[PDB]
Amino acid sequence: SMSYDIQAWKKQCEELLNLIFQCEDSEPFRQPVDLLEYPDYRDIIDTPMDFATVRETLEAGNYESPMELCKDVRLIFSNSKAYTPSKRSRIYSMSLRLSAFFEEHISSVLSDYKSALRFHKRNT
Ligand SMILES: CC(=O)NCc1c(Cl)cccc1Cl
Repeated sequence: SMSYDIQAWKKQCEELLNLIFQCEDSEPFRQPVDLLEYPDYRDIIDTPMDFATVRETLEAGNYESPMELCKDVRLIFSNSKAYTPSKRSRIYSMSLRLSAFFEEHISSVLSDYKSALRFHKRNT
């Protein structure tokens, strides 16, 4: 049950996504870039990602671990850095702040999960 629960990350990620949706800094990243509206986005970005898509992937059970979820979130930020590379851009600054917030909060989720894995493997 509760110590080393290998499923506890799911609720922890739901809670973190809730915080992220509350942040004004997430506003550009909540929904997919409108590919019909914004022409050259696909010329630049191979794999779009956004927080609504991550939140639905989680709700759907399609992440095997919090590291898979983290990979998709990191793609949100790497896509922004590629599309909006200037340190002068306020959008760049938003992405930087929100990335730092995410990386701060996800740290403990991943470490806790990996510790759970190691314990269960050791005692299996
Ligand atoms: C999510 C993201 O990279 N948005 C940047 C953007 C802005 Cl600010 C304005 C028009 C189109 C785009 Cl794609």
